[PDB]
Amino acid sequence: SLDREAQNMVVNKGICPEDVIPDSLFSFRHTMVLLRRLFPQDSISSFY
Amino acid sequence: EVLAAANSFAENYSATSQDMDLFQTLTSCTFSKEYAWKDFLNGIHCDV
Repeated sequence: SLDREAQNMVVNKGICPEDVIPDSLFSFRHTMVLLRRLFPQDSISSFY
Repeated sequence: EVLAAANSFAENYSATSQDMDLFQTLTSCTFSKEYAWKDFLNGIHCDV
C-alpha cells in the first residue's frame, strides 16, 4: 500500500530525492557522506 | 517535524536579491520606531 503510495506521489509530481525527510532526526548531507565512505563507488561513471 | 523542516530549509538557502530587498525594508523602515526605542534605552545609564 505504501509502495503504491510513494510511487503515485513520485509519478504525479516530481520530487527531488533530497527534500524527502524520512524522520525529523535525518540529515541528508551526513547520511550520504556516511554511506559513500562505507560503500566506495566509481567516480568515472558519475563524471564521464 | 516543523523544526526539522526549518533546519533543512535554512541550511540550503541562498539569499536572492528580492529577499534581501524585503529584509532591508523590514529592518530599515517598517521597524523604525521600535528600533528607536531600543537605541534610546541604551545610553540612559543611571547612577544611585
